[PDB]
Amino acid sequence: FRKSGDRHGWEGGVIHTLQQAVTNDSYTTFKKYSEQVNKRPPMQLRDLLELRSTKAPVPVDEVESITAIRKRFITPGMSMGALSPEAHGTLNVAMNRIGAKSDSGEGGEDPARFRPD
Amino acid sequence: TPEKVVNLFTFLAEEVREILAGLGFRSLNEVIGRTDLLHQVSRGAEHLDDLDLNPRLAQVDPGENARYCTLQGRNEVPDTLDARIVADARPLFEEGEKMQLAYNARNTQRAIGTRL
Repeated sequence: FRKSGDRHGWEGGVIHTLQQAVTNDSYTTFKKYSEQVNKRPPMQLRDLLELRSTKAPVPVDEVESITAIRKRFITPGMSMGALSPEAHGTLNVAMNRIGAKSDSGEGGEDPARFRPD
Repeated sequence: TPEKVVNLFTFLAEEVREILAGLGFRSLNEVIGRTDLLHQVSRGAEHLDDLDLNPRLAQVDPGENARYCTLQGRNEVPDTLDARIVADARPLFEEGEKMQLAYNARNTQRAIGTRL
C-alpha cells in the first residue's frame, strides 16, 4: 500500500476501527467500520449490485435468532506450520464455544488436544 | 419407633375396611361424593338447637364426568424459551465444555433460564 498507488481492500483506518470495535465490544464502532467499508468506490464485482425488495419491512425482533445464524459460519483452514500454535488454538477454542465449526488445515494436529480442558 | 406409626396406620386402614364392608361397597372410589348415604339426627327434644346441616348435604349432579380425578400426570404448562436453549447447549451436557449463547428477549417469556 502506498499513497500514490492504487487502492486496496485493507487500509490502516479500516484495520484500526475493526480492532477497536472487537477489543472494546461496542456495536456502534462496528457500524462505523461497515460504513467506512461499504462507501468506497467500486472495487469488486459485488459492489455493482444493489439489493431492492418489494415487501414491507418487519421488526428486527422477529428475525431468526443469532445462534441459529452464527452456526452458519466457519473459519477456513490455516495449517499449524504457517500460524503459531497460539493462534490456531485460540481459533479452535473460540469457535467451539459458540457452537460453530472450525478447521484444521493441512499439517496434522496435536493428539494431546483430543480431550477438553 | 417407626413400628408404632406403622401399626397406627394399619389399624386405621383396617377400621375403614370394616366400615366399608359393613355398608356394602368394595372400594373407596364407590363412596367418594355419594352424599345421600349421610343423614342428620338431632341430639334430642331438650336442647332445641335448630342446626340444619342440609347446606353441606346438598348433592349437585356431576353429569358425564366422574366424581373424582380421572387423569394421570400433572397439568402441563406451555413451553418457554428454555426449551430452545436445551436444544442448543448439548455439548455442555454431553461433554462439559464452556458455551456462549445469544437470543432476543420479550416480556411475554417467563422464567427465562429455570429449566436449564
